[PDB]
Amino acid sequence: GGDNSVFDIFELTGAARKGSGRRLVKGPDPSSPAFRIEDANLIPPVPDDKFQDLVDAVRTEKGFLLLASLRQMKKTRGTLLALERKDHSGQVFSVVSNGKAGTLDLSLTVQGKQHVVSVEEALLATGQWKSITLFVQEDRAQLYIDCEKMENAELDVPIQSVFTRDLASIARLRIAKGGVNDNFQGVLQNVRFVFGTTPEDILRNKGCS
Repeated sequence: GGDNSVFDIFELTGAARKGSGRRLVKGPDPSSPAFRIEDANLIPPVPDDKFQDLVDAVRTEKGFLLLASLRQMKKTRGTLLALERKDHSGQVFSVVSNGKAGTLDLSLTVQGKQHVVSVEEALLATGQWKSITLFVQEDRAQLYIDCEKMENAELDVPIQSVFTRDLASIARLRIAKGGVNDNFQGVLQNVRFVFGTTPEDILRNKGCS
């Protein structure tokens, strides 16, 4: 894309610098840190200014590409990221690797109503490294798992419905944290939003990292 088109969430949080809530370990990418989650509550939020730039990119594109590498404990339901209200009253968006259901769940809360959909046949919690590419556009979600599998789902509302002009003033982006007892268990690496590019381009670059 153009200006501010790649957002690496762990870099933005400063998690690599701050010794709290994780252990730095190896991952598929030999050139970047990987994060074994210990206490997700202690991993800093994305700063407000950075988050508002992300929000504006999503609202502009009417969607996003989200890349992540994960090594998740079997049969666990683990939040990849969530947008949490600063008043502690709940989340407005999350992406959960649901190892209890074998799905990737996408939740949006708009106008007081929670809407959740499962991308089915997306068993990501295997105790082994997996790479995903999630492409959300309008009310459509398409998930590519490693370089072998595509699974799709339809959202009840367009993705941009949640991503408002002043969202950063009322909510924060948290990594690996969400729900009740749904913090991520395992390791994450290279959790990145990418704009102005297609899954086709990512997968040929072998973003099946």
